[PDB]
Amino acid sequence: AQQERDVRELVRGVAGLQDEADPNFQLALNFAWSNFRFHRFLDVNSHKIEKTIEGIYEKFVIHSDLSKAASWKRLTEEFLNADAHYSILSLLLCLS
Amino acid sequence: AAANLNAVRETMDVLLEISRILNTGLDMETLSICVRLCEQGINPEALSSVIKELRKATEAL
Repeated sequence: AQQERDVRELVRGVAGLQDEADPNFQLALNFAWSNFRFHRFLDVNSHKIEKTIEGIYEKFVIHSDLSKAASWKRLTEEFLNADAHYSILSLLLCLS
Repeated sequence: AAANLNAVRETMDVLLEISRILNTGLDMETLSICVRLCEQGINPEALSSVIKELRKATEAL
């Protein structure tokens, strides 16, 4: 129920279509849902996400961006304490 | 209690900063949408796919 509202807001927000009575709104929505229901990915692997996070930290350190490395480690450590943790992180990694 | 909304406020702000370091382009409003969808079990790679195409075809409109 709130899912359906969320997907509509996602379309409005990301695609910039604020008028649900625009045929382009409904076309974007049908596409979003059809995309969501076409199961085609493996489930999120937490260990692989953790390796990537730690890889981002190394890259910051390698380039001597100390205030970004310390921030990166601090934020991800804090977040990873209270499955959805890794799903959220995977999405952000995919949008990087 | 009233102490759960400040907790959620703290995590959402951690997440937005993580999102900014990664340069995802998300605002706090759409980031909150994404969190709820992930918690409800939408596949994150499906959601990434949807978001990237809804962007690819809006500057084009």
